[PDB]
Amino acid sequence: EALDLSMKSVPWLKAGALDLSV
Amino acid sequence: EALDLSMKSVPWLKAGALDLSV
Amino acid sequence: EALDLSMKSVPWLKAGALDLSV
Amino acid sequence: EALDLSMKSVPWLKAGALDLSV
Amino acid sequence: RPLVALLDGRDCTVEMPILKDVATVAFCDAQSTQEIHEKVLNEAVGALMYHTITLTREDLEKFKALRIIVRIGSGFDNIDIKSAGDLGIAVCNVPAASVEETADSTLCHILNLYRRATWLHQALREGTRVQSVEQIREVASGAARIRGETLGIIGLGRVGQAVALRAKAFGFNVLFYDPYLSDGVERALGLQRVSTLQDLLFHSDCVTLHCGLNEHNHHLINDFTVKQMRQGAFLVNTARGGLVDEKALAQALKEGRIRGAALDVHESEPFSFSQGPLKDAPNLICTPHAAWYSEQASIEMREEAAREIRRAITGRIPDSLKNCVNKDHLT
Amino acid sequence: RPLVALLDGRDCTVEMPILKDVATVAFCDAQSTQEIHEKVLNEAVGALMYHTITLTREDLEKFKALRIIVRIGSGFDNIDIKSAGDLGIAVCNVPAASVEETADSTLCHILNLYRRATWLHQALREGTRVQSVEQIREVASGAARIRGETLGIIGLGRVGQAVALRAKAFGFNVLFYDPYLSDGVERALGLQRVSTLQDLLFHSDCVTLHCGLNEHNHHLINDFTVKQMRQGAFLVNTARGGLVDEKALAQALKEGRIRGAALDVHESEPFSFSQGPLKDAPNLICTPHAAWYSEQASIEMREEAAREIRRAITGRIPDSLKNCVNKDHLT
Amino acid sequence: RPLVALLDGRDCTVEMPILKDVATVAFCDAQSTQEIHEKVLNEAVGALMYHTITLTREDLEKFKALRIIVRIGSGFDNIDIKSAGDLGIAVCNVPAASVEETADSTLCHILNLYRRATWLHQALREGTRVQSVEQIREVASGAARIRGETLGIIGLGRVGQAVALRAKAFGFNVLFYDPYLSDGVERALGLQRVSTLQDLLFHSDCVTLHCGLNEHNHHLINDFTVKQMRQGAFLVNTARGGLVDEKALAQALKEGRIRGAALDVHESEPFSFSQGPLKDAPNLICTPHAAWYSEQASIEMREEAAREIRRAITGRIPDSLKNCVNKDHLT
Amino acid sequence: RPLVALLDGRDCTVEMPILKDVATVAFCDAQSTQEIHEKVLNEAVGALMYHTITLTREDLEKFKALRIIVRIGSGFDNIDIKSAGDLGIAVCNVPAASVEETADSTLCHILNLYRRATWLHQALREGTRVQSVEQIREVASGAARIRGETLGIIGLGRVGQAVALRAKAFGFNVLFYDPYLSDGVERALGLQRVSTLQDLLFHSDCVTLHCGLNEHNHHLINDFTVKQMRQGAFLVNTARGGLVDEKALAQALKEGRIRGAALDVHESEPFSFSQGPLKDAPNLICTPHAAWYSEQASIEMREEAAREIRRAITGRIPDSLKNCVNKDHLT
Amino acid sequence: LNLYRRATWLHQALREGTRVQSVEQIREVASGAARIRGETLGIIGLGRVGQAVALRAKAFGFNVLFYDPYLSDGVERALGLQRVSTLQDLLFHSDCVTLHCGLNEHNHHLINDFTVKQMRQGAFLVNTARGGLVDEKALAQALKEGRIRGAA
Ligand SMILES: NC(=O)c1ccc[n+]([C@@H]2O[C@H](COP(=O)([O-])OP(=O)(O)OC[C@H]3O[C@@H](n4cnc5c(N)ncnc54)[C@H](O)[C@@H]3O)[C@@H](O)[C@H]2O)c1
Ligand SMILES: NC(=O)c1ccc[n+]([C@@H]2O[C@H](COP(=O)([O-])OP(=O)(O)OC[C@H]3O[C@@H](n4cnc5c(N)ncnc54)[C@H](O)[C@@H]3O)[C@@H](O)[C@H]2O)c1
Ligand SMILES: NC(=O)c1ccc[n+]([C@@H]2O[C@H](COP(=O)([O-])OP(=O)(O)OC[C@H]3O[C@@H](n4cnc5c(N)ncnc54)[C@H](O)[C@@H]3O)[C@@H](O)[C@H]2O)c1
Ligand SMILES: NC(=O)c1ccc[n+]([C@@H]2O[C@H](COP(=O)([O-])OP(=O)(O)OC[C@H]3O[C@@H](n4cnc5c(N)ncnc54)[C@H](O)[C@@H]3O)[C@@H](O)[C@H]2O)c1
Ligand SMILES: NC(=O)c1ccc[n+]([C@@H]2O[C@H](COP(=O)([O-])OP(=O)(O)OC[C@H]3O[C@@H](n4cnc5c(N)ncnc54)[C@H](O)[C@@H]3O)[C@@H](O)[C@H]2O)c1
Repeated sequence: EALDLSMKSVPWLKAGALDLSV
Repeated sequence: EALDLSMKSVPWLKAGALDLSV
Repeated sequence: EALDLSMKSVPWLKAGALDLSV
Repeated sequence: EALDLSMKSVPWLKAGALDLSV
Repeated sequence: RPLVALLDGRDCTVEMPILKDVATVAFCDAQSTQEIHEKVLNEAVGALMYHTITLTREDLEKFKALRIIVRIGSGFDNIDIKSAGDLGIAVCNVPAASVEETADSTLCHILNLYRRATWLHQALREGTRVQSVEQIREVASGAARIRGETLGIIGLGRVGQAVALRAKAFGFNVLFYDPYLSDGVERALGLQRVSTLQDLLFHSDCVTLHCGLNEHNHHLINDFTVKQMRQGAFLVNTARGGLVDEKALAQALKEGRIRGAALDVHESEPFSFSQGPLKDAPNLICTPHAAWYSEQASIEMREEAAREIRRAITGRIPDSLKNCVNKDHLT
Repeated sequence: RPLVALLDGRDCTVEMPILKDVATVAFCDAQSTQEIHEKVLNEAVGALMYHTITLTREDLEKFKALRIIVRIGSGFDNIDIKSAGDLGIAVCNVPAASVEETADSTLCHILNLYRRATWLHQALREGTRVQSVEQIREVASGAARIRGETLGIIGLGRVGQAVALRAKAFGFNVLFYDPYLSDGVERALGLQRVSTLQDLLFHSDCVTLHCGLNEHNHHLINDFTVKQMRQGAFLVNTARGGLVDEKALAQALKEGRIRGAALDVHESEPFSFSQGPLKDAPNLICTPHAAWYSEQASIEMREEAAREIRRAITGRIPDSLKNCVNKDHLT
Repeated sequence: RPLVALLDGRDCTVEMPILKDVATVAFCDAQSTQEIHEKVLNEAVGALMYHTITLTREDLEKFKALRIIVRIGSGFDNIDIKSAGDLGIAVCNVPAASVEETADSTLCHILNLYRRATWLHQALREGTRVQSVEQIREVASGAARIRGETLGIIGLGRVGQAVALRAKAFGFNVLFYDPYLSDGVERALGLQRVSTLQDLLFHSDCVTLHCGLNEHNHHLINDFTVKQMRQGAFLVNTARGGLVDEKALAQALKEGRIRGAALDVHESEPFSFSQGPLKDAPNLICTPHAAWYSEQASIEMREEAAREIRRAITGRIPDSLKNCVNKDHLT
Repeated sequence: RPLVALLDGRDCTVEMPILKDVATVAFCDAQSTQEIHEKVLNEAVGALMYHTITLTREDLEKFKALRIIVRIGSGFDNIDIKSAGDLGIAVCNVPAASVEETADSTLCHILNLYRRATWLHQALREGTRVQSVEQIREVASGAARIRGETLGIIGLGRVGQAVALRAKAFGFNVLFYDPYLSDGVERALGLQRVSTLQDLLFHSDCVTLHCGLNEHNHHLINDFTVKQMRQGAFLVNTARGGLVDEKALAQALKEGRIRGAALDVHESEPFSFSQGPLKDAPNLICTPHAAWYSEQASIEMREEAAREIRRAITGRIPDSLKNCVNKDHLT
Repeated sequence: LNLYRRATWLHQALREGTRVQSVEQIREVASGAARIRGETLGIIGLGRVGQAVALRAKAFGFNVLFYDPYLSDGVERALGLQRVSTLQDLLFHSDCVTLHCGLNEHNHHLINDFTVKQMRQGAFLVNTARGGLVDEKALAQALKEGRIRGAA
């Protein structure tokens, strides 16, 4: 439930499972 | 907690302990 | 284990299973 | 109940309580 | 490397370190069979699923490479076991990881009904004030003495046996009904056994359900059977939601034939007090289907399920599997 | 026909049929020593009182014909025992009528702290909705496994022994501390005994109070002792309100040194969530001092107290009394 | 009417009133397969037998009209189950009629080894006189304290579960070994489980046998395994005589590696102290295979066996049978 | 350096290392008060004694410097407590060192009477041979089923409470009689209490004695009371020999009103089967007063007694004593 | 019947001038009445009168026990009653005790001070045989303390 204040939503971290959500 | 709707609050029934409450 | 003092061992009483012991 | 075969019953060992048995 | 998908979930911090050098892990976070990605339906070897999603025969036929399904838990009534066997799919589960957690939660609900504690705490938060002794006897009216009462159990399994042992320390008298057990099981535990469901309901003051949801016991507590219980009995349900007809239960609570009821599983989930047949029913206690959770139990069941997948990939089916439930139907 | 008065009460439906041909029954419904009628202070032979009124030496000297006081219950810390003996007044009580009721209520509070059930039920009524498994793990975060834990008991009396037997069925490890008992009591019950209070707090994960409120243990759980407990322990109190310093307890809950606390008795009564040092403290469960009530227990204790009065009137004091607590001080 | 024969027995006072209007009852009182009358071998439909006679495949082929065999008891290792199925003969037994009698007898033997009582009583009859305290410590040398010891059980069946519950009240620590059980059985009863036989013997102070005599466990306690036990352990056997090699046991008792042994069943019966490998072995207790007898148990098992025969005659095989053990092999 | 004497004993290997730098240790190995050395009667400060010697008021007056007597055990009925107080002598004992050893021995005797095991073992050594089932039913005739029976206990002390807990695991129904206890003790343990001795004997199938030998209960089981027991009851005695009249017990066994009896203590000791009123009485089990011995228990009680002497010498009487039994009578 | 269904006491109260109008007053003046069915009746001495009482008491639902040491075996089988062997056992399990024995020299003051404490809490007592079988001094104390609800 941690608030996602990730303003600069970049993708320099591929750290885990592959997200295949639709 | 029974509501006391004893409108005609008469005293024709002396049925129990003596009430000595102040 | 009752002792069998049946002196006059007669057969006037057929009272139970058939005895087929060898 | 150990058998006391202490033939040479000498007293070169004073090792314990004082025996005051009558 | 093959692909393994988590059908309903987002967190994979425990399974990832195990299945990292033998397969590829992915998640879908789906809520229905129509929300599964097309890649999963074509290139999936194994799958992991909780109790929040149901699979039918039509859903199973859409998979083209599935070989094994592992259920994280003890219940598998949401998967068509017989149909999966014909298609050549093996089904596994974790039999016993939360036996003691569920048994403790059942005892907690029983004590709340006799020694009213949740209702008394709720009253104080609403602003009720009690000062005299007469007020105390009124707010807590209905409490009873446990010793001398009779407890009825339906289904003597792993959880059922655990509850019976703990209930004897409080002075209960225990009966049980189970038609699939052998002879002399009650002799070992020193219990009493009946032969019919009707006989159990006639001589019980509190009824608890611990059976499984097969196709011969849907709506076991129906309208006809609920009238065979005693006047002013309790009811505890922590096994499955399909065993109780909620429409008939609501009428019994209002008329007063049932003093109270504690429920942990419901027919429709998630549960809300403002919706459903139980919208306005007195003497009701409900929990959000959390009679299994524990810090140690959660980690144990997730690690065991992950290792079951690894054995199947690097072994043979179903020789290498430990807990297989459709071995007879498998071809 | 002597006069017998009920100091704090209004209902006398049980005592009246017993004390009708030997005395005259009356009630005062008083809340303080200043609300007692003048006739009672001059023409009273015996009295009956609950725990809601306190009598001191000055109050006792105002009576001119009192001879016996009977306390309906097991605690008599609200009556000056030594002072009443000098004046020539006998004090009686009902020793054991709710031993099992209080023991069952103690176990109910313990299970609520481990298997969170009151808090989960409260959340649903507030409108919280939980659907996914991740949401379930968050709302019910904090539940633990009972087996392997250590339970500490302070005071092994009638209630203390009953709790110990029931706690062993769940897998607890039981310790106790009691400095007024003889040697070998723990051998019979198969328990473990410590010699100091500090040693008990060091090795306990849950502490329950079952001692009496004498003059040597006021504020037993004070500020200094509350810092000797483990990190993240529980606390249950159902004996008396004067054994715990509520000001120090509130600070411990906020900082997180104590995971939770269940209370049935408080320093100031009646209790309200909007007043007192515990106005805003997380993880708190409270009940309105009703750990003794039962349908059978209430009738049993009222009849026994009435028959104690009748023996004193038609007998001799204190030869005819069965439960006298100030016999040594009586002159 | 058909003929029913009791192979090894003379008393038929209980079975006669049941099977009098449906069949003809007879007895043979045979001690071997060569003492069966010729009429029985040609005109017998059912048979009843105890544990004193053994039937092989050659013996079964001599019967020309046998259809059902009922064993009065719980063990059926003296009948070739697989061979009887091919010939078209059904085998039945009484599963649980003396579960509690056998469990009580097992506990009696355990207590005699720790608190020496049979040996002390035997010494007095021989004329031994003890007056001083020093003499008391010598005649009763070897007694130990039960609390803190470890108890090992081989086979957790009906009898095995009953023994485990009673052993916990004395302070024992219980382990068990069973390779044919499912997962989580120990969770319900709160026991501890091992995976290998060698591990059980390493950490046990007293070993009890409660398994069955199949073809994979003949001479389970052989010469090699008896050297893996602890120094100065006990041994109790009440299941079957073929599980223990008596030749190796005798040497262990003499050298002192085993402190004592209590036996109820032996390889060769009847047992005599003057014959066999155990002719001169210290610290031995023996009983004449009577760990099942009781006044109520004897009547219950004889009536149940008689009613099983009547259902087979007036019904269909094996649909009407309740306890059939060769249903899979039956053709 | 003062002198400490062991009145009846020869071995002092445990007490010597403790009392070597504060006193002088000696032993007498006496069997009567007339075998005490003259030096002891004049220069003894403390003494240690077992149960084999009795001291009266005349014997106590012969000592000129005795100040303390320590009894190694729990019983002190062989010392005149009141007389020693007047002379200024303190008496101590070891309250609880063999509570569990005695409780286990009591259960062993109970099981031997129901499940006949000592008698069956004795028969085999005499040369009895049993082969057929009919022979088994005859040699072991009399065994009964434990579950459903009623157990009566006289005196609920340390040992009495231990026996009650273990007896409930076998299915017994427990009653007790104790006139010196408070109210509600049975509520904690969940037992049933009677008010008269006659009522206990009417509804009991097995009677066990666990009380003390004061001056108001000599020959408690006399001729008149033995006729109030049920037809075919048992009797177990392990407390003291003076509580049972052996002359009346022998007649009951012969006529058959009592099925059996197990005795550990007798009026006259040492016991011999060829002498006394019980010379020829069927169904009798006897042990040589060794229901307390254990390897751990023997060492524990001897060390505690030695340290009690040291505190008295290097302290003050009776402030430094922990277990004093004549404090009220001491002047 | 007068002890269970209070009738003499209610009639006596009316003559003294007591007035009862409301239902609450009725429950107070007649407080103490009980239900006959399910109770136990104890009889001491099964003679001519004792047998007659036992037959009539079964029609009301009583459970009947008796104690008589001078009778033969099987007398209770014919009448379908229950028999005890000691006087103490009869007093422990009885809610109403009636005396129908004779006054010989071995039963003077049968209901003495010691035996009156062995009865149940709140029992009745009826005596119509002889006056020497009951110690009136001990009976008076029991009535005042409340151990005996009533006596005729
Ligand atoms: N958090 C939760 O709510 C939770 C957690 C775990 C398990 N459960 C549920 O608990 C139930 C029992 O689990 P378990 O481990 O004891 O199961 P189990 O398979 O070990 O035992 C189930 C028992 O039910 C008996 N049974 C089956 N049909 C029956 C019928 N019609 N009438 C009576 N008895 C019948 C079976 O013979 C067996 O004895 C399952 O439904 C399971 O899904 C719920
Ligand atoms: N509804 C309720 O809240 C309720 C109901 C009943 C009793 N109680 C309270 O429960 C408490 C215990 O009742 P009980 O019947 O078990 O009492 P009890 O008198 O039978 O036993 C009390 C025990 O406390 C021990 N003790 C005294 N001071 C001690 C101290 N400083 N430290 C440790 N132990 C100490 C005593 O030695 C004794 O063993 C009483 O305070 C009683 O008033 C509360
Ligand atoms: N009077 C007597 O001596 C007497 C009386 C009754 C029964 N018995 C004997 O008691 C034994 C047990 O009876 P029960 O009713 O408990 O049997 P059961 O069939 O109910 O249970 C037997 C158990 O043994 C286990 N087992 C089988 N082979 C094993 C092996 N190699 N290692 C470990 N465990 C193994 C099984 O899996 C099962 O759990 C039987 O041999 C029976 O004949 C003796
Ligand atoms: N090896 C042995 O034979 C052995 C060993 C230890 C103790 N004992 C004997 O065991 C007995 C009990 O020991 P304990 O430690 O339990 O004692 P304890 O003093 O702790 O308890 C004795 C109990 O007996 C009760 N009692 C006293 N007089 C009674 C009477 N007339 N009727 C009923 N109850 C009565 C007391 O009130 C108390 O409850 C003692 O006589 C002791 O000497 C024998
Ligand atoms: N108006 C009256 O008050 C009145 C009228 C008639 C008779 N009675 C009295 O009624 C009594 C009974 O008369 P009945 O005709 O039935 O007498 P009965 O002689 O026919 O029978 C008397 C019975 O008392 C039994 N009995 C004797 N001693 C006993 C004892 N110690 N304990 C128990 N039972 C004992 C006898 O064995 C016998 O069964 C007599 O005392 C008689 O005088 C009173």
